[PDB]
Amino acid sequence: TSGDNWSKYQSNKSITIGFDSTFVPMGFAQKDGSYAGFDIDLATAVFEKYGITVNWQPIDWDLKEAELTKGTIDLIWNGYSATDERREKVAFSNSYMKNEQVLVTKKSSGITTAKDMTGKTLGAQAGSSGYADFEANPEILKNIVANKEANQYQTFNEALIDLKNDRIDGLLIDRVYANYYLEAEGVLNDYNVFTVGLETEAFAVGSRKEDTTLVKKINEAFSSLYKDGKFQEISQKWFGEDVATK
Ligand SMILES: N[C@@H](Cc1c[nH]c[nH+]1)C(=O)O
Repeated sequence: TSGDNWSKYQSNKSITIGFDSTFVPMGFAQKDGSYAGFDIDLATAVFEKYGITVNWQPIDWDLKEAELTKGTIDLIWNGYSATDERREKVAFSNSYMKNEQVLVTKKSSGITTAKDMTGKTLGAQAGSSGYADFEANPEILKNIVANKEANQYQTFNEALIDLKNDRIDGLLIDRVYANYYLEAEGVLNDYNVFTVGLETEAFAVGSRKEDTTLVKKINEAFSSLYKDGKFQEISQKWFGEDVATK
């Protein structure tokens, strides 16, 4: 099939992967500007099995579908939540990690439950699966937060600066990000982090629907990495635990 480009990636020994370069701990710009993270390590190890080098392309998370469809990237791999809505537009690998959407509030707010966001200001990442679930499940938060809206941000880092500065009262965000970020910045004990009854997510790798062979190759590589020690090594490095879905 024309859009099944595996043979091209294999012969060029290259594939382009798009990511939000602030999304810790999955794929992010480090203190020296180089990219690191769980997905950086995992994708590198996957494509190593085929002698393929990854070309990492930071993207605007708002534009990820457009960049994939237009061919400027070949995969979305960056804590990319595999949702039903997204399955209408892209194909997914098998999922490799669970995730949950949480609220983050300052401890000084005293807010540890969604109902105490009544009349309070919520923020979200504009292009996130979390924001999509905020709109799709309005009984959870949208109906009760100020203006029945979320302040929208391109990146969670900006949203978190706004939370720190009382510009928003709560932030809807991936738990993996919140846990890593707050620990890295030394401020775990300044914030509450809690689920609010959204259903769990899983992360997977997104491709163009027609790239069916590529998806199989990612899945086959996962099978090797689970038993060769590498998945566990990467998991321990970034999470201090085994996040394998088994
Ligand atoms: N998991 C969320 C948030 C995110 C991942 N990378 C950047 N933002 C999503 O898939 O939209």
